[PDB]
Amino acid sequence: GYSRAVRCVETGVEYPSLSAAAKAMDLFGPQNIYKAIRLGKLAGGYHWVYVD
Repeated sequence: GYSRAVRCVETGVEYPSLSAAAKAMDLFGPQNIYKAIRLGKLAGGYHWVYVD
């Protein structure tokens, strides 16, 4: 199986899944990080991308 890892662009922190990133950011769920990645929008004031 596969869980795509994500990087917070401005901080450099990398999380093993959308869900781990969402939890670290106090967000409702992985959908909120997915939205930031797909739309190039901010979450927590930062940009987000996949790294694998």
